[PDB]
Amino acid sequence: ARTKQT
Amino acid sequence: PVYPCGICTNEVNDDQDAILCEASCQKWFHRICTGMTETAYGLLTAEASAVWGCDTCMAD
Amino acid sequence: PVYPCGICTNEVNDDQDAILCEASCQKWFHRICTGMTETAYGLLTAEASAVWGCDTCMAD
Ligand SMILES: [Zn+2]
Ligand SMILES: [Zn+2]
Ligand SMILES: [Zn+2]
Ligand SMILES: [Zn+2]
Repeated sequence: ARTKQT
Repeated sequence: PVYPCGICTNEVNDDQDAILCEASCQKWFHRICTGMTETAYGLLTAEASAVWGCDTCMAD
Repeated sequence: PVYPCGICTNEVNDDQDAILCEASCQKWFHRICTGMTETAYGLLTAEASAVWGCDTCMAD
């Protein structure tokens, strides 16, 4: 799942 | 304004926990706004095979 | 009816952790065959908002 944690 | 949270409508920054609704609407939702625990969030970030959808899109 | 695991082609029974590819193909996969951990599995099967896709369907 695409999250801001990057 | 640029990345409005699908729930609170406030800005979704880079230093905030947020998750994109890849299920349909393609909008960002603050983790806290969706009522998601930090534990669930971390696992979702870890699982490349998982796709998340907001309550609005999932109820469709 | 029988549900062959999408990876090992073996039967998926009630006493086995199994996950459905809701992303597309809709085949059942033994948790063990996918290489998914119990923790990731627990989150996915409990959370309806988070849907899983097998390697084939994810690669489109
Ligand atoms: Zn928000
Ligand atoms: Zn949505
Ligand atoms: Zn199997
Ligand atoms: Zn599949």
